[PDB]
Amino acid sequence: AMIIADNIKQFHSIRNSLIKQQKIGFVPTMGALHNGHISLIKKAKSENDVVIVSIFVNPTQFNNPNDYQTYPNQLQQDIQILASLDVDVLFNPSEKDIYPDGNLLRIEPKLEIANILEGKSRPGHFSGMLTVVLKLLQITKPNNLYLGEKDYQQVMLIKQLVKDFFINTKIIVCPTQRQPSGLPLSSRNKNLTSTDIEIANKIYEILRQDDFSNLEELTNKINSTGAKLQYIQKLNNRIFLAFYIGKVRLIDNFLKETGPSC
Amino acid sequence: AMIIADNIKQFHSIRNSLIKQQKIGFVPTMGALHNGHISLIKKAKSENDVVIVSIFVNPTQFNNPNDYQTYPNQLQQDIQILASLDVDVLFNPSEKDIYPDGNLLRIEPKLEIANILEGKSRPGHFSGMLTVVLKLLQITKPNNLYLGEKDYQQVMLIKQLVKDFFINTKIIVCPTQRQPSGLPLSSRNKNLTSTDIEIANKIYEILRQDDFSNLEELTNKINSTGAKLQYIQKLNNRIFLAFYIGKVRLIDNFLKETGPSC
Ligand SMILES: Nc1ncnc2c1ncn2[C@@H]1O[C@H](COP(=O)(O)O)[C@@H](O)[C@H]1O
Ligand SMILES: Nc1ncnc2c1ncn2[C@@H]1O[C@H](COP(=O)(O)O)[C@@H](O)[C@H]1O
Repeated sequence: AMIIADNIKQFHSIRNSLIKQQKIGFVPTMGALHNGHISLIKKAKSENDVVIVSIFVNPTQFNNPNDYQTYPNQLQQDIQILASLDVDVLFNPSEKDIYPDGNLLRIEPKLEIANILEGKSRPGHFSGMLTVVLKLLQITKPNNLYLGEKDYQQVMLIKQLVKDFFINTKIIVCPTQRQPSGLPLSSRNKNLTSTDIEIANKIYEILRQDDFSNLEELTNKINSTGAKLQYIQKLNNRIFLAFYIGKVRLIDNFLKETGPSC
Repeated sequence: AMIIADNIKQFHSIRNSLIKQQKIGFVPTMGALHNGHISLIKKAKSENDVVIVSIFVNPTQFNNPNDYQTYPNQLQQDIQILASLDVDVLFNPSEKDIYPDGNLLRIEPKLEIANILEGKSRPGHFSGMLTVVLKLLQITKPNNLYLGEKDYQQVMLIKQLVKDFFINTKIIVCPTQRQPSGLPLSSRNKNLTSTDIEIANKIYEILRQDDFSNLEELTNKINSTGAKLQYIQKLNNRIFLAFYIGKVRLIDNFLKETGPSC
C-alpha cells in the first residue's frame, strides 16, 4: 500500500489528492534508516492521518566530497522499513527534481548560531540544508514536521526558517535515540569498523564519568582513545561535541546534568 | 471599502476569508505610486476577482543609505490612488512585521544574470529583493503576480525564485510606462528638481535618435547633459542602462530595434 514517488511530478499528484482535513506529518531524512529515524516516524504516525517520509542525500549540504561519495546507501532496506511502519508516502526525488537548474538560489544564514560549532566545522553545510528543507517544505506542505534533537543547530535554524518564510507547519523535536553506551544512533556509524565501535564506546564511558568542568582535560582523555576531537563546548546547560574515528565523523549534544543518558 | 492591513495578523484574517473560487492578483510596490504602478494594478484588476497591493520600502535591498533615507514617502496619496482604483486590499506592513528577528536568513543568488548590470552596480540589492519577495509571496499566496518589464533582471530572478521554491503563482510581465520624452516613470523621479527633469528629457531625446552602434560616443553624449552614466550595455537584443542625475539613480531597458518608444 505504501506509495513510492520517485519524482516531483508524481508527488505533486499525490499531494494534491489529499483533503485539507487530513493532518499531514513529514519526516525528512537522507536514508539508511536506523532507530533514531524510526522514533521520529513513530511519533508522526501517532499524531497524523498521513505520514510522508523523504529520502534525499542532499548534495549541497556536503562540504566534504568523500563524506558525500561514501554516504551510506540502502534504498531497498529503507523501503522495507518504511513499509513495515505503514508510512503512507515515500518521496525519493532525484537531484534534478530538487535542483532543476542547479543550486542558483540559496538560503544564506547570517546569525551566530550558524557561525559556531557545526556551522564553523562544516562551512556551507547550513546553507545547503536550509535551502533543501525550504524546498522540501514547499513541496510536501505538511501540518507537522518531525526533527531529531541530535542535530540541535539544525533544529533551531529550521525553526527560524519556518518563522521567517511564513510556513504554516508545526515543528516537533524528538529526543536523541542512543545505544546502551550512550553513543547516538547515526547513519554514518554504519561506516565504522570493528575497533572503531569500541573506541566510540570508550569515549561514551568517559563522557558518562565526566562533570564537564575541565574541557581541555576531557579533550585529552577523548583523544587518547584514538579518536580525534574536532570540538567540545559547554553552551548554557548543554554540551556539544564532534569528533572523528578513522574517516567517520560523529556529532552529539546533551544536557550537562544528564550526560548522554539512556 | 478598501481594507488596509498594516500587519500580518490583520492580513491573515482577510486572506483566509477568501474562497478558492476567487482569483487573487498581487502587485508588490514600495509606495509613492505612479502611472507605472497604476498600469500594473489595472492589469491585475482586469484579470482577477481580488487584487492586493503591497507597499513596503524594503531596507534590505537598499545598498545605498542616502537612497533609503530619501526614498519617496507619501502613504496618504498612495491610499487615495488605490481606493480610486477599487483595490481590494492594501498590505502595508512594518519592518518588524516582515523581519521579526532582523535579516537573519537571506536568499542569495548565485548565477550570471545576478552578477551583471544592476546586480554588479548594486551589490547586495538582489539578495534583499528576493528575500522580501519570497516573504511577500508566502504571505499573500496569490494566483497572479504582476511585475514591470523595466526591472528586467528582477523579473528573471523572480521567475527563478517561483520555480525553485515551488510557488504556484503565474507571473505577468507588463510594459514600461513612459513620459512623452520616453523617460520611464519611476518613484525616484519625484526627487528630481525641475532642471534635473530637463536633463532627463535630453537624455531620452538622445536615446531616441540613436542606433546604439557605438556606446562609447553615446555615453559621452549622455554625460554631456550633466547626467552621469553608470552603465550602458546590449544584452541579447535589448539595451540596458542606468545613470544618476544629481543623487537620483534611474534605470531603463528597451529593445535595441525600437529604443524607448512612445
Ligand atoms: N539518533 C537519533 N535520534 C533522534 N533523531 C535522529 C537521530 N539521528 C538522526 N535523527 C533525525 O533524523 C532526521 C534525519 O537525519 P539524517 O537522515 O541523519 O539527516 C533529522 O531530523 C535528524 O536529526
Ligand atoms: N515605468 C514603469 N512602467 C511599468 N512598470 C513599472 C514602472 N516602474 C516600476 N514598475 C514596476 O512596478 C513594480 C514596483 O516597482 P517599485 O515600487 O519601483 O519597486 C515593479 O514590478 C516594477 O518593475
